[PDB]
Amino acid sequence: DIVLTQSPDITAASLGQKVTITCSASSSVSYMHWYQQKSGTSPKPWIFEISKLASGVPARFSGSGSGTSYSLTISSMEAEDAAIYYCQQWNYPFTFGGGTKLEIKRADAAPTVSIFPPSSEQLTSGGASVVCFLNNFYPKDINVKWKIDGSERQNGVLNSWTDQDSKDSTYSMSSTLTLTKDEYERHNSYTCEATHKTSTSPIVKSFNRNEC
Amino acid sequence: GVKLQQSGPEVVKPGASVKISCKASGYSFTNFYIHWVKQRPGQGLEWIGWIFHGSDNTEYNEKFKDKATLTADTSSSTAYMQLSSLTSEDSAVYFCARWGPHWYFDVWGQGTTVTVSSAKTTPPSVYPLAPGNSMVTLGCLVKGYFPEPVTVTWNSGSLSSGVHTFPAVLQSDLYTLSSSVTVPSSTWPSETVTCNVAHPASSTKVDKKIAAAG
Repeated sequence: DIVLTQSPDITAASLGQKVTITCSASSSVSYMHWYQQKSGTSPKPWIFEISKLASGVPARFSGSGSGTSYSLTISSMEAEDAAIYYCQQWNYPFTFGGGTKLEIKRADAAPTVSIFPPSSEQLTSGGASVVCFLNNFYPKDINVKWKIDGSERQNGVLNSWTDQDSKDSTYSMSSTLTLTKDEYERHNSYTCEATHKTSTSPIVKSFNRNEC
Repeated sequence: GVKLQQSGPEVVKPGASVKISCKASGYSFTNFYIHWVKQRPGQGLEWIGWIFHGSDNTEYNEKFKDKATLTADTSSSTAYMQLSSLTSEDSAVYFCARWGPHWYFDVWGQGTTVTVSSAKTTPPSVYPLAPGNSMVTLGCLVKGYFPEPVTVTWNSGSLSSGVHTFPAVLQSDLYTLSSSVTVPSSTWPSETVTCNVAHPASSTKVDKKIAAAG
């Protein structure tokens, strides 16, 4: 029962920077393979038999190791290298490691916050959803807080996040508070608050059910 | 080149079974092994087993014996994987791969998505999302549909830069997602901005113009 543990779980590197990730085997193994997978695509062969580069893999990549510890290294980080990397046992049961996520580092960026009241169309049908977008920010870390008439709300809130935009390398996030027409009509002020490192003070956006 | 074509997306109810296919082209098929790999939503990779052109010259991950049955049709160079008595734990994308000459999974299929659910095919309700100021951000809420996926475009694709479409979330067994588009304030409401949402499974496509007011 060989277990493959990869480190680190997630890591970011600046362009031109050297990066190394590791895969540790609970027991000794003769060879290790590596694959690269990008959101929405199938895994692509990257390194095989510890140090051999698969077809379609740039020379900046290299692999090393033996026994219980192996590594994959990028001599100089490039945007297109942002992906998830999995190590794999070379023989039965062909077990994969849990993967390591490599992101491209970039200058910090505060999020652009937008809040949207429920559309008239949804209201006329008896429903009410409030949406907030926290767009193009950098360090994925961010916290969203909803406030209705000043009081904080924790439930009925669904969030979703995008991966690094291959253009600006930022992240985006949406938060949706779902309610019935009545739940929404009972209160007046709706606020979406974002707390990001790029700000000591949370970014606030709001609207009044009536007015706004 | 060496290619493996996998079957389309499947929606199957709990307890039912499904058979996925992986057709090989560009090679002697029977000269290499075909492996199958599973990947649950947002999780890692799992090896299921392999077949070496012999409907039962197979090898399985112990965990998958009793779940997956691998077969092959040399007359068409096709590998099949039948998954029985499906449960929600079986919802995942399944990939097939060839065990190349250098002995590593060298060519991969594009993956087949399997969704195990008793939910009914339902089109999304599409709602426009209107704002406020300089580079302006508009949105489109696509709520209560099943199954995945939906395709969202803005102005039929005229607006591609500044567009963000978020991954869907599942609630009450139905999916909901949103898409945002950012444009110069000099563009909207000056000009029309519309979101187009296509949902193949329900054969529906809707256009929702973003109008002023909130």
